[PDB]
Amino acid sequence: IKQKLETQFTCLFCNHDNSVVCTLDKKNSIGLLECKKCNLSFQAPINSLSQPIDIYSDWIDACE
Amino acid sequence: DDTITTEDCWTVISAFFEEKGLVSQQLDSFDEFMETSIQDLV
Amino acid sequence: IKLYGREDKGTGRTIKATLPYVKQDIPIVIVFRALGVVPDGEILQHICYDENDWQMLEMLKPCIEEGFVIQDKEVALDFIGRRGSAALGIRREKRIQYAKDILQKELLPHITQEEGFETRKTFFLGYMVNRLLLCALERKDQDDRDH
Amino acid sequence: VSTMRDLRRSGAISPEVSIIRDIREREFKIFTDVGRVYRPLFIVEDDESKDNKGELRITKEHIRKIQQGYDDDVYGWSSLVTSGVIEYVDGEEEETIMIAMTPEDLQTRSLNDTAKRIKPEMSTSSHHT
Amino acid sequence: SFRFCLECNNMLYPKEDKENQRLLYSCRNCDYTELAEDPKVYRHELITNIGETAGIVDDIGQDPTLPRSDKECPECHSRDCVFFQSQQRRKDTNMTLFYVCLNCKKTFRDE
Amino acid sequence: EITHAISSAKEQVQEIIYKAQHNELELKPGMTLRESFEGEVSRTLNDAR
Amino acid sequence: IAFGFADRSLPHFTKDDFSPESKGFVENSYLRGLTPQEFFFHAMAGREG
Amino acid sequence: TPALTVYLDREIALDIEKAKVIQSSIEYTTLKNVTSATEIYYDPDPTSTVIEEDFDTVEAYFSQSPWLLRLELDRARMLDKQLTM
Amino acid sequence: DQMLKRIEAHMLDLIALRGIPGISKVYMVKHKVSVPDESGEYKNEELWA
Ligand SMILES: [Zn+2]
Ligand SMILES: [Zn+2]
Ligand SMILES: [Zn+2]
Repeated sequence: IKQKLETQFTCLFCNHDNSVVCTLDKKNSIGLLECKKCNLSFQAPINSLSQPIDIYSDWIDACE
Repeated sequence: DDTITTEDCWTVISAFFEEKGLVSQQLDSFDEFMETSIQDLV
Repeated sequence: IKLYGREDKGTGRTIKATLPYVKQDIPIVIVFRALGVVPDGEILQHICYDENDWQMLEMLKPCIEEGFVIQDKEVALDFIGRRGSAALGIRREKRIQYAKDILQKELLPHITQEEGFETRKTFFLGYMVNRLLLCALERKDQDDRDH
Repeated sequence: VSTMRDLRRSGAISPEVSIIRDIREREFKIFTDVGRVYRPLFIVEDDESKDNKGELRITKEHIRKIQQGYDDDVYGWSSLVTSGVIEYVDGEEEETIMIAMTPEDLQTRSLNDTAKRIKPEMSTSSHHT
Repeated sequence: SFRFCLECNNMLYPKEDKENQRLLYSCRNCDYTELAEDPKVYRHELITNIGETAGIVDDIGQDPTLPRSDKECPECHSRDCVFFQSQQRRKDTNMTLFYVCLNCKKTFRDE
Repeated sequence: EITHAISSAKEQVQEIIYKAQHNELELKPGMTLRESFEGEVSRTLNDAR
Repeated sequence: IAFGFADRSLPHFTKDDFSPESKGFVENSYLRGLTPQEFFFHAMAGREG
Repeated sequence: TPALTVYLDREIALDIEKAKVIQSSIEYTTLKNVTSATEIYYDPDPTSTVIEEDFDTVEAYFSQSPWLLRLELDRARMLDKQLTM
Repeated sequence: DQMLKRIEAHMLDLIALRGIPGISKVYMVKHKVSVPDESGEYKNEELWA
């Protein structure tokens, strides 16, 4: 099911707090991070135990 | 080895009280604290 | 450790352990692997000591299944520290180190606080979980608090 | 456990150290924590290797010495504790002992008074240790 | 007695050999796949009567807290034996005392 | 008289224990072995007193 | 009286006993005084009251 | 402590066996009460069985995915509720 | 495999053999009730309920 989450994670490119949305999409183990200012997209598979923070750490590692 | 009569028991208890006294635990704890604990805390 | 769920509710009897300075309860096998014992045979070696007591093995199996997403020390530790009640930005590099600290300290500190002794912590966790389930099996009366 | 209890009774171990054995659970716990609670008791000889079995470790000689206050080659309560006739027992260790209420219970009896008490039957144990 | 692989050390899952119409136990972290000797996949029982006699320890003859009975030990025929009741905490626990001897420690009933 | 009554009550309780131990003691409605046994003992002792 | 200790009420008894005295049956009347076990059990009852 | 006070009809109230019949009818008994043990046996053959426990039973009875579900029923309780399998 | 065990757990719970849902147990109780008699007099009457 589609899950909207205006979580307060900090973005790296636009560097705007609470501009990061960690949508949760469990149907096919797919994880999207939606940003509001620079509107970048991050993809990552999400397991049963995955959490917005898990996607955030994956994205942080990806950025560098 | 004769059986131990009740008076023997009361003798034992009297000696016990002689050695330790009624409030022994308070004094023992405080003396232990003063002697050692402060040093370790510091 | 909270023996979650009910009988024939929530699939199996999920078990999750609450750790110091963490923001969520954690599956037991996850912390086991993070602690050093990544393979499940060692885990079942430590937690169980009656192989014929199949019931405990099968009813702790559900926790085993859900911990297959982790296979090495590093990912387990990172998963742990990810809810390490710290701020945002520690990222994975220092996340596993933070987990290693929080497992070297703050956890069963009365046993020890330095590295190279997580074998003892594993053994103690196994014994403690074994006892918890023994009480869950009604093989011993629940502990008296007024004792 | 035998040797540890022997050593404590000899005084080599601090008397207030608790030695607990839970045979059923295949465990054996020792406690030297601070803040526990304990009380003294007599030590009844138990080993089935000497006539003294089922008899009090204390004897009239100990009482005489206590009354004197000095051993005939000071003799106070601590001497009794260390000499091996009285041992402190914490609450937990009480779980695993058989405590006779009075010395007379150590000796089996054979009366019929209406103005005194009658002991519990206590026939459910053909033998007592 | 659920068991692991001898090298992979991960749990083994019962997988069907539909191509050969058989049952086998499979592992996920390895390719080590072995044939299964038993079609049994799960054994969930409602009437719990397993281990009731499992509360047996060897040192049971050493504890003084236990009483000594006058009964005849079927194995050692000794008039010095102890006896205890079921250790299970089930509300429907029975009062059948498993008389335990000292040389055989065998759980028997005079009933 | 009182002592005889007390002894009789105690022996009745002993027989109750022996027979319930051997699972020869009947089960009261809605009450398990332990509960029915306890109720029987309580009734016996109150009656004796 | 429950088994506060391991399968017994007081250490002075033996494991796995259910006799009336072993679970709080005060036999002697007040005029005759009480044994220590009975006195303690009576104390338990009064405290609860 | 919820409870009901069920009064029976005139002629039943003076009868014990009809009362037992009505009791049996009312009692909310479920399979788990009568069920004793449950086992999942992969029976590869949809036509026969490799389980000797009911081999003769199934063979006498005889005269898709091979998955089979197997369970055990307690005769004692079933007879207690006087309901046949 | 998991589907089969889920269905088994569902069998163990949802299937009702007989009886009204919600009634855990039923007791066979005998009641005593006053009743006028043929002569108009009142007579007790043991009744089952
Ligand atoms: Zn952004
Ligand atoms: Zn494997
Ligand atoms: Zn024997």
